[PDB]
Amino acid sequence: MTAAEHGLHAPAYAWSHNGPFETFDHASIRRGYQVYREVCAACHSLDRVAWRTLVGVSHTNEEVRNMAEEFEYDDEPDEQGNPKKRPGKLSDYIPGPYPNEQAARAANQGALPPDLSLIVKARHGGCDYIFSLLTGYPDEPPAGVALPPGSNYNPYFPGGSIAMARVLFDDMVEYEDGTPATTSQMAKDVTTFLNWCAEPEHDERKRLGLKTVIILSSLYLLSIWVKKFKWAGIKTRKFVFNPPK
Amino acid sequence: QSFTSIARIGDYILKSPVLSKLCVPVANQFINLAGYKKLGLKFDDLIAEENPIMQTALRRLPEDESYARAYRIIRAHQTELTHHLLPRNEWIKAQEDVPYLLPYILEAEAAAKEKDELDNIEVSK
Amino acid sequence: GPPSGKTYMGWWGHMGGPKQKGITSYAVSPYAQKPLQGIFHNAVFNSFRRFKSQFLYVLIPAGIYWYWWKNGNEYNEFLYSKAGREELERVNV
Amino acid sequence: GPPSGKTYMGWWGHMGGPKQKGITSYAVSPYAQKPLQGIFHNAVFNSFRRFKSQFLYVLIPAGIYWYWWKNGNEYNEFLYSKAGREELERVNV
Amino acid sequence: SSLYKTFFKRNAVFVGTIFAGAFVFQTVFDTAITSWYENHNKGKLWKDVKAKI
Amino acid sequence: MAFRKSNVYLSLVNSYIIDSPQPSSINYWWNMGSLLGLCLVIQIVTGIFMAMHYSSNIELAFSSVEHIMRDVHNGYILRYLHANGASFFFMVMFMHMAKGLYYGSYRSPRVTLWNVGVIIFTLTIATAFLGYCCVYGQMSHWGATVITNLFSAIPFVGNDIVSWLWGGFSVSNPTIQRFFALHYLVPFIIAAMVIMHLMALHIHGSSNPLGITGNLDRIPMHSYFIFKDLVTVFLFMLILALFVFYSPNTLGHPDNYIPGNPLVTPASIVPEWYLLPFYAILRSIPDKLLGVITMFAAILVLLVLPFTDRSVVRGNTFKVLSKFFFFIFVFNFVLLGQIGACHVEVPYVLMGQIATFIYFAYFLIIVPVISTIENVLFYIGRVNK
Amino acid sequence: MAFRKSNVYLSLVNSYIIDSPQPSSINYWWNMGSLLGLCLVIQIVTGIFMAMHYSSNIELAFSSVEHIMRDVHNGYILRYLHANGASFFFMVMFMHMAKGLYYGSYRSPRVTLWNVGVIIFTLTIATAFLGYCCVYGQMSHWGATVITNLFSAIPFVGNDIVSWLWGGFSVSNPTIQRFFALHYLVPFIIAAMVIMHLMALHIHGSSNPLGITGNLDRIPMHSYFIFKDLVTVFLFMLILALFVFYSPNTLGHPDNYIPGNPLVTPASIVPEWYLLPFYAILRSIPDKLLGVITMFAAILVLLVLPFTDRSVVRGNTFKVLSKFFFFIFVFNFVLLGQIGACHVEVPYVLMGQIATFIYFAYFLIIVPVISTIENVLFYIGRVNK
Ligand code: HEC
Ligand code: HEC
Ligand code: HEC
Ligand code: HEC
Ligand code: HEC
Ligand SMILES: C/C=C(C)/C=C/C=C/C(OC)[C@@H](C)[C@H](OC)[C@@H](C)CCc1oc2c(O)c(OC)cc(OC)c2c(=O)c1C
Ligand SMILES: C/C=C(C)/C=C/C=C/C(OC)[C@@H](C)[C@H](OC)[C@@H](C)CCc1oc2c(O)c(OC)cc(OC)c2c(=O)c1C
Repeated sequence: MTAAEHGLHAPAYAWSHNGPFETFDHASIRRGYQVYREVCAACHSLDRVAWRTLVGVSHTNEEVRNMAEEFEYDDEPDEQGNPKKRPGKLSDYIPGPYPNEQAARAANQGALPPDLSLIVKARHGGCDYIFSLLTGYPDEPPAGVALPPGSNYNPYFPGGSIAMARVLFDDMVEYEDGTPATTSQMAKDVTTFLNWCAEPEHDERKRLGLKTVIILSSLYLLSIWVKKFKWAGIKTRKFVFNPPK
Repeated sequence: QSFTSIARIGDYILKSPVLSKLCVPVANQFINLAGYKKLGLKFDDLIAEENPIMQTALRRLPEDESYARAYRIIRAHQTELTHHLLPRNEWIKAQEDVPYLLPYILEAEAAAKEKDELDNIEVSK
Repeated sequence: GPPSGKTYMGWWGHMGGPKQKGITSYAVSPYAQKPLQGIFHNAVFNSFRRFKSQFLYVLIPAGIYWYWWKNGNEYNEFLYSKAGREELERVNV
Repeated sequence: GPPSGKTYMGWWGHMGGPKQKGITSYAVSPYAQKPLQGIFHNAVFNSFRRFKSQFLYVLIPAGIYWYWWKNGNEYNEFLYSKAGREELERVNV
Repeated sequence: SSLYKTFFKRNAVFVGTIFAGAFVFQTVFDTAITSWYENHNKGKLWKDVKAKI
Repeated sequence: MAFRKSNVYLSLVNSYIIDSPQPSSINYWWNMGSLLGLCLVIQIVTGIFMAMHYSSNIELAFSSVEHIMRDVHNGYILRYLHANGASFFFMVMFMHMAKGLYYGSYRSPRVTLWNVGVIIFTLTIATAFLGYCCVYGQMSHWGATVITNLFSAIPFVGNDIVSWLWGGFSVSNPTIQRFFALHYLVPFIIAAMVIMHLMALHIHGSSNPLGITGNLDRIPMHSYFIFKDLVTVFLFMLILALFVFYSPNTLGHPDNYIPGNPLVTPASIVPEWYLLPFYAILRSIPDKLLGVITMFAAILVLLVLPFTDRSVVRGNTFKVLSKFFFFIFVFNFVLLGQIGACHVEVPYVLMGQIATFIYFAYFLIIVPVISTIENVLFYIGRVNK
Repeated sequence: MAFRKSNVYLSLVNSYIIDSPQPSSINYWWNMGSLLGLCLVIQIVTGIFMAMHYSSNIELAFSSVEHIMRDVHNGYILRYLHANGASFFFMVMFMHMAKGLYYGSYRSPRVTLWNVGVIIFTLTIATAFLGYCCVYGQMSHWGATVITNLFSAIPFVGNDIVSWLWGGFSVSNPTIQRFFALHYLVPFIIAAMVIMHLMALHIHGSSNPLGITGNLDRIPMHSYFIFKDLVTVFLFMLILALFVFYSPNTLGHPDNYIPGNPLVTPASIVPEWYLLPFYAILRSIPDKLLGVITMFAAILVLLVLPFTDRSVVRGNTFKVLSKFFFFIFVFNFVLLGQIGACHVEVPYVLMGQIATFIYFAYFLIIVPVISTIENVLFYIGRVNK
């Protein structure tokens, strides 16, 4: 299959979290939320992530309650059955930008921006692909590449033609912690955030993994030594034959 | 497959000096490559015994060849379970690797063949 | 319970093997044995002697197939490249 | 297979009973018998006699019980009517 | 070893002694891992990012 | 007599796990069986516990699983353990089957044992497919579609059998809700099939690497294999632990993280790894009916072995040509799976077909020919008349 | 030797359903056994088929059941069969238990048989209650509530066990979804429990109405009891059909056709007819804890029977005082179940208490006291030393 169709293979960047002993960089996760809220959130939903899940991971109980209350959600109708709204609460899920699919495609040349809750896991490459796709938008398609109106070229996406334009540009976000919001510094962040969104069990999982592998390893070694001991009698056993008269 | 069959094909080869000079070497090498002699076993000890014919044979085997065979088999299992090979001098030397059970097998086979034939013999008036 | 069909295995005392006579076995208690050694010094050069015998029945086939795959995989990579696009059109449909 | 505990029932040929001798049974093929009559004339005045004996063992207990229920059941009915709103207020709390 | 003969005296470890020890382990072992793990990831954890705030 | 011996229940145990006469020489390959037993338990248990959070409904399906993934405490461990357990179930099963071919476990009096085993193999592949559908991700829906459609190949009633399975005009709510029920049911049938497998094993005992009678030297299953099975049990767990905690989705497919969509089959659609060699075979025949018949045949041809094996000795330990060709078979199986993974492109198609040939040829031509040749080789190599 | 005998699988079938030696005199009460086997199948088959349409989700639960009634072809036949099959299961189970209780089947070497049977009783009641919750009707919800709360009686950990089961602050979605999950699982355990009941039966064989040994005159199971069993099978189906087709809801409760509601327990709440006697025993004790201890005790007390029956002969066929007191127990049991359907009002409370006393007093006082007297009575009535 022609490489243009397979897509350019995403390179292996050094993620602070790649490693059996490594946790996510919650500092980066936090900045990630911001890059999402100011740039990505205008076209992408995060339907599977409930507000409360940020508490104790990237922000504080107050900070989340505050981000949540800025949105209205449907509440139980009043005395006479009149539908009324309500400010968001921790038990809620991050609201999407479009009320339905038809409306999402209307605002996107006919295309549909996938919900980014499991994007890192729904693609080969994961962090490396998401990150590479974000940063690798060449200012101009290679020679001979005729592009469909309203489309954009990006070598990493399969077929090279992608409906999403480029959105990350230097200094477009003002990082709270004073970090230079360069177009790549951001990509690194949102990606990390999107990774936690898809794999929240992360840190907790690798920790249990360490307990498990240690214990089972010991049980394995111990078991070999025990087996040999029990089998010793049979292993060393000797036979002598004397043909009966 | 029957030994009456194996012994048929085999002898024919063993008789015509053309096939003989060409196959016997391959066969000798095939056998030394098999590795059973290295476990103190004769080929006949390898014959799968879970059938009437073999069962018939083994019973008809003279007491001494039987006790001997018994030992050889046990020895094989002990060695195999220890993952070693018997000390080189205990290996069955090709001259000992005799088809001791075979005659009994063939006898039993043909005996069965007949019983089988006489059970379905047609009549012609 | 009624009687069932004869098998090729009994149970302790009547396993159904040949009458054994003459074979004598000796064994020792695991308690009275060297706290698990044998590994290294005596059975280290003994280990891996197996799969040094067998490794050919395994290697030759592996080689034959891994070679066949690789070779065939490169021809794929070529056909769909710029260079082979002329030959690709030949053998495709 | 290994042995099992001694039960109080074997199988055909060794059922585990006492040695029998002197008992001779005779029987006829169901084919040589009248196309299933019996009931009416022979086994019609023989039946129900097999619940004429037992009848008293079931009936009395059933009697004692149906009376007990029906009786106290009427008392409930009374208590929860005007006629017994006084008896009720008495025997309630 | 003479360390076994003082503690258990040539008798295998008892099933009750096993369970009892099993509990101790659970807590001890866990805290050890949790600590090594948190320390190794210092600066990345929420506890650490929460302080810089 | 001892209680374990006399008691009605305990005795069944004693004669299967405690006093069961084993051949002193059975190696670690004989440990595959207990491992498959463990997989069944793990699968069954992790499954029942997830069922407590799952929703058969086509709408709630994928989300309920994601609910198990996020809201259920230790949920992810249950899912990653079920999911990776299935893959390990197949790895160990193939190995158990391989041990069978190599050591000629299929012949001798153990035929019925083999035949029951094959049934189990068919039942498991079914069970796993049904389960894979419950996630209802892209790979789920399309796999559900393609596989139920295998039956449209049946001459007349064919399309009826299909819309009957679906319970509608296409794979929909009825199909998922029913496939969940079926997925719950079959495992118990498998357990059932496992006892029969054990019953047949129990009359003739297990075999050994030499391929000869073991009756001359046995050792009780207990205080030997109970401890030896334990070595491989722990290892089995360790390696699974590694995937479940440090590499949970390596054995899976990414598309199964995008909900199913009836109007779009991903260009990257690819079967689960353990189904590939079979998928590869069907793909090699350029006809609908034949592709499906040839595929089922690829599974059923396993039944033909106790007959094509012309050898007079059991197992490959002492056969040279056998060992070699046996290994030509194993790798050819791997190459076949490797093929199913690639696209339908020029160098690969012809390869798939040749490999398919080899596969079937091993059972119907190679084994019968080589076994005959080796039989004579054995005779003429020591006979002087 | 014949095949039905020599084959590993048919020999089992053979020694259980074909050659099995039966006592020539066993009456029709011995037909209840196979009836229960049939019941287990009817429940299991009907259930799995209905499961393909069921949704355990609390918001969808009740409606999916109606979807079965209204949209699924023969769905109503499936539902009415399952529901009524559930009641027949108990009518028969009770008879099966009674026959044994009468003929002293719980005695001699058959205790383990009886003890296994008691477990199956506890399990069946459990399975049944799990399934009743799945409709999520008013009775469902409140049955779900009360019963789980039975455990809040346990002193320290109480409430914890309860909220653990619920999986929430109260009976909600988590509860109904794990309850379906479990309602599917237990039946298969019951099935396993049955095979043990059978193994325990098979070593001593059935008893007989005379209560003496049947070793002197045996007749094979096949062509006698296979056909005798057929009579009751049909008779059984005939009556179940009368209910399923002409009176499907007579054995039920109307409140269950109203969707469950957490804020209103209907003033018409009443347990399923087969649970009433036990419900009654619990209501008869004005203490929360004692109420549940006594109720559970009423079930466990059946294990006591092989020790309190001091008689030197088995069964009630020849005991005047026992046959009498047996029926006193039977009717008492019915009265108990009647009090249960009644209100907690004046004559009924005291009645319930007197009967509860009788119930327990039967196994603990009457039987031992009575049987001792009969032993002596049997002796002096013919001894002239
Ligand atoms: C609306 C104008 C968008 C903004 C702002 C961002 N995205 Fe987007 N995205 C949009 C479209 C039209 C699509 C469809 C692509 C297609 O042709 O299928 C997408 C897609 C993505 C994807 C999926 C890529 C794939 O493999 O299909 C990703 C990972 C993605 N978008 C990421 C992303 C991020 C992190 C953004 C904020 C920096 C972002 N998008 C903004 C439209 C729009
Ligand atoms: C209810 C009992 C239950 C049993 C028993 C069970 N499963 Fe599952 N299985 C589930 C549930 C629930 C899911 C859906 C959630 C999930 O994906 O884990 C599932 C999903 C699966 C999947 C999808 C894998 C994934 O998670 O992507 C496979 C494959 C699978 N089962 C295999 C098996 C096999 C093989 C067995 C063993 C016979 C088995 N299951 C037994 C409940 C069960
Ligand atoms: C999944 C398989 C399945 C099995 C196995 C099963 N059931 Fe059910 N059962 C259901 C379903 C689905 C319902 C809900 C629909 C209904 O009410 O019939 C149900 C409902 C019930 C009900 C509620 C009665 C009513 O209102 O319909 C009872 C009682 C019941 N089951 C008893 C049993 C008993 C007793 C057994 C076993 C001996 C059993 N079930 C086995 C699936 C099953
Ligand atoms: C078609 C292949 C096949 C399948 C599939 C199969 N088995 Fe076996 N099994 C056999 C044969 C043949 C033997 C006898 C092997 C021998 O000892 O030579 C056997 C033996 C066993 C043994 C004894 C240990 C051993 O490995 O020899 C157990 C236990 C067992 N199988 C369990 C299972 C379980 C559990 C499953 C599946 C859930 C399974 N088997 C699936 C063919 C199969
Ligand atoms: C509380 C006890 C108890 C329960 C509940 C019970 N059984 Fe039994 N069962 C017995 C006893 C005791 C016998 C022996 C009676 C005899 O034959 O004298 C028996 C015998 C049988 C028989 C032989 C035929 C007969 O009726 O004598 C079968 C079959 C049987 N039971 C099946 C079952 C099944 C199936 C269930 C339920 C799913 C069940 N039993 C539940 C006590 C019980
Ligand atoms: C209620 C039960 C029902 C209706 C039927 C179930 C039984 C079917 C089987 O046998 C058990 C079946 C699993 C089969 O066996 C012949 C396997 C080898 C499957 C082979 C298989 O898999 C695929 C798969 O997984 C896919 O996913 C993305 C996609 C696929 O296309 C691209 C396939 C496919 O093209 C084939 C042949
Ligand atoms: C996953 C399994 C779990 C959590 C637990 C199940 C096990 C419990 C049982 O035994 C198996 C249980 C069924 C019990 O046994 C003592 C039965 C006799 C039932 C007794 C019972 O029923 C009621 C019922 O049905 C009702 O309907 C609306 C209402 C009820 O009052 C309002 C009752 C009730 O007051 C009692 C005591």
